Amino acid sequence: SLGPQVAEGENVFGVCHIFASFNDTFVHVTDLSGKETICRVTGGMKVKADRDESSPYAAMLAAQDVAQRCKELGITALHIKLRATGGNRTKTPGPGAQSALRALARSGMKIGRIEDVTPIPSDSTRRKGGRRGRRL
Amino acid sequence: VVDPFSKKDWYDVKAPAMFNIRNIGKTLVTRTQGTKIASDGLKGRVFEVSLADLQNDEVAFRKFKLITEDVQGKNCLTNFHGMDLTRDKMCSMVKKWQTMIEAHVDVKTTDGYLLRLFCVGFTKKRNNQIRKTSYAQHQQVRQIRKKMMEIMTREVQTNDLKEVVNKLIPDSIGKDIEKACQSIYPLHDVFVRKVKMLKKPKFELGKLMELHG
Amino acid sequence: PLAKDLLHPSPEEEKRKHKKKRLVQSPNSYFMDVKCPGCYKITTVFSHAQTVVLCVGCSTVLCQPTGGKARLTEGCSFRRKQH
Amino acid sequence: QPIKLARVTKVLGRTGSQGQCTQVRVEFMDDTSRSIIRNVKGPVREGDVLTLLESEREARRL
Amino acid sequence: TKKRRNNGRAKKGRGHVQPIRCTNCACCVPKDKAIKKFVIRNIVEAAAVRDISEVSVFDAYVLPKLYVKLHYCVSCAIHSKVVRNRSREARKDRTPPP
Amino acid sequence: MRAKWRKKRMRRLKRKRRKMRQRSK
RNA sequence: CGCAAGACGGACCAGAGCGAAAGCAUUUGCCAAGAAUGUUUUCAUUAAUCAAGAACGAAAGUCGGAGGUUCGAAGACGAUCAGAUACCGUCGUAGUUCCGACCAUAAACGAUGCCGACCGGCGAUGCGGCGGCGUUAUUCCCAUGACCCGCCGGGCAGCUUCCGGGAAACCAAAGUCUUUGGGUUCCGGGGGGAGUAUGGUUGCAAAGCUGAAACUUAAAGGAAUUGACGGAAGGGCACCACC
Repeated sequence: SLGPQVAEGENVFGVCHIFASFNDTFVHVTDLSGKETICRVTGGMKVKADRDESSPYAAMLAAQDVAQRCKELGITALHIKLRATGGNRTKTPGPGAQSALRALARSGMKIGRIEDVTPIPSDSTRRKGGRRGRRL
Repeated sequence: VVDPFSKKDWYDVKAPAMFNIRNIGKTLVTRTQGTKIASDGLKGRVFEVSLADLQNDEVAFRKFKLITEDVQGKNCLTNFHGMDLTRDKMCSMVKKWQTMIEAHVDVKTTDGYLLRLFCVGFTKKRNNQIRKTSYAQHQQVRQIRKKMMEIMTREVQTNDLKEVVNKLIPDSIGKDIEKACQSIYPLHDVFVRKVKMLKKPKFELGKLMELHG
Repeated sequence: PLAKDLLHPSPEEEKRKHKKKRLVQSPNSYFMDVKCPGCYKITTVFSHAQTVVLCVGCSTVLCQPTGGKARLTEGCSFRRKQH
Repeated sequence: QPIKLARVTKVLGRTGSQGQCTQVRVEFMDDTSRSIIRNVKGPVREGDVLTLLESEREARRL
Repeated sequence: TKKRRNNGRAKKGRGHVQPIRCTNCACCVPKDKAIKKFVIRNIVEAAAVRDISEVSVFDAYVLPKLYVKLHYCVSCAIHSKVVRNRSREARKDRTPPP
Repeated sequence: MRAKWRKKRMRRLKRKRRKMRQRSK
């Protein structure tokens, strides 16, 4: 809880992890390497209704709560690493990607370089479902 | 009941002196309570820092991967581990109606830092080319690929761990690959897209202090 | 069209057809006199050579073949036989 | 925040589920060059001034 | 009766093309058979990009795009209204409308 | 009845018809 | 952050190719073909289709060995439900994987045997070979790629047409068929009964090939048209709709 940098014109970088799955949303700000973390809050830690965990409101509370916690130590800027469901499953981010990223853009938590960290299979194994898949 | 943030050593991270831009970004280490040491809890960090936070002012699609290796105190001497391209760039390049050519060369440097270089190259629909296809033959692609390999073998054997990373930020491997494969199929969007570390040798402290001063 | 001259068509129409599908079957090949810088004498070479031609006394190498018509070396100039 | 007063210069159509909200081109009384597209309730005509609360929001175009 | 000239697909001299799975379901639909879409799209669409330029530390950093090649099965393509039934002459139009 | 599951029911019963000819060997 | 595991080979990847069909997509190598093409080289009818007879033949299944990370028949449980030994979820057995044998069946479909001839047009493309200005490529000029205009050969499909056909949908093949004969193989004879019974035969088994009859019945069906209908898509109208 003690940053050694002047408050005039110095900007300390960090990294964030917006894991926008289709049944949950993780905002996870860590160190540059990512090997040690700072704070992490989910759709469930904020909201107690199971269907709207991945919702763009339960995702808005995630980035608001980290920028409430992260400012107590003194990380200025965040590098964005957007994860999807990933693997053999769908590569689209959930409905809590463009709200959680927008929510710490309402804090003014400064933005580094942006990339996809979607764990995509180069040539995939068999997907869970079946020959005919998910029948409805 | 108690805050576990009482014990976070925010050590400043050094980029090597062979590059212009110094600052990287600060990283907490769990303080030396009990046994585990600040040198011990810092020497397993791998730092994803992009091109334009290491080299003066150039393109904004390329990145690099530096480890911690030497812990003097408050200056984290980063050694070159890996290179990986932004997948906004990767996915944008690999479009339809062209021949993507990869070639991976597992080749050893002068000092025992064995890398794995990944070439990538794409066929150009020419200026007055009306044909929609822009495909090669198989024995054109193997001739490109064998020469694509042959140039990445050259820029590892010939020189040290120093003057190959002054060839990772420029096109000082990929341009000769682009130049010397003009005579087979004129390929345009041609990089080397990844480096991977496999065999890190015995750490020499005397070596890295020139790379950090 | 109705009235086409399959009896007496033009040379520009007959020669834009396959060697087997003309008015009469006649080939797309010839014999040419490949002269060399080594010796001065003349060897009559078939156009679609698909082989090697060699000079007298190991003076030079003439031809190095390809799929259809054969190459000649930069110097190996050809003088075509008409008969 | 500022409470701004953007003048209606054009009415771009009718939107909403039950068709009530008016997609409107509102010109700010501050800057007569900078403008947004804004959805408006109630009967709006050409030549009136809304009372906006923030201009961070910007209505979608169809 | 034979509804389409091609058999709802785009192989004519193969006999077997390996199936790539559906995205909405996980139906094993063949490669040529699948309705394929390739998405080229900003990671923040239009409303959020208004803000993030002020939080971007760098001199007017243009965003990365997000690249998804979707593989739709035919029951999924028409569920999400990607593709659509057409009149007996309108079927044969292979021209993608912008 | 589906022509596949008619074919399967004729098979299960052919396995049964054979079992009521096997006991006389 | 690394370690181990064995699956799989994205995007590139096409109405692109190759293979007898099945099938075949990670780079480096090797063994043995193969078409297409080019050929003023040879052989000289050696051929086309073919009962008996054979090789290969997705998947599943069987048997013995090795490996089982992902997956998922059976089984278990949670819901949904009147009930779901169902759809949905969580585990999960054989299976999925490799080697060695069996098995010989698929909507194995292009639901269209194969060799040959003939009869419209055009844009494309794939491979080979030719001919034809220039552009860039190693410049150090040429050989030559990458483009480029066309041509020809064969293949993959396309597009158009009162060639003609056809019950039509459609098809340069399903055309040249009452104006009926180019050759040759298999095969159909109202619907069911039934690919059932039986014998024969192969298989470790599952089952495969061959394959009836009694009795039964006025239709089963193909294509197209109009309507009605849809828990299909899209466009309207209304304060017996809504705002």
